[PDB]
This record gives sequence, C-alpha cells and structure tokens, in this order.
Amino acid sequence: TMSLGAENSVAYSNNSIAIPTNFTISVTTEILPVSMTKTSVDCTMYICGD
Amino acid sequence: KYFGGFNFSQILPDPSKPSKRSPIEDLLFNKVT
Repeated sequence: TMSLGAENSVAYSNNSIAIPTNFTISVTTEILPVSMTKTSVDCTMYICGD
Repeated sequence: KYFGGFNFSQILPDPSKPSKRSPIEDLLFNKVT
C-alpha cells in the first residue's frame, strides 16, 4: 500500500512559535511546452498515391 | 483541540467512524452518487 508520506507532529501550543534562523536559496526548474510541430498534409497524394 | 476559541469539529476528521472523515465531508459523499 502506497504511503502518502512521513508523519510529522507539529507541537502546537498557545505560547510557542518557531522563527527560522538561517536560509537556503534554492534554484528549481519547471518545463513548460510552448510550441508544436507545424504540419501540413496533401489531400491528393495521401488519399490517391500516384 | 483548543485553537484559540474556534471550533473545527466539523472540518477536522472524526475518529468515530471507519472512514475517518469530517462531518461535512460525510455529507458530501452521501450527496453525490
């Protein structure tokens, strides 16, 4: 059975806050299609080949 | 579940059923066939 992920229990309280002290600049990537292969068909040659 | 005074008893999952869903979600599954 596939696991959805690890279990983490945030210690929620009324007077408990977590402020980060350091930072980690990360560079991610995202691939997005933009164009497509422009095609054109010949009705005569395809249907009636020679 | 003392979140300052807000009652999330209808949004958080309910452990008194084998589906472990919230009371609002229970209404949704019993409404869409």
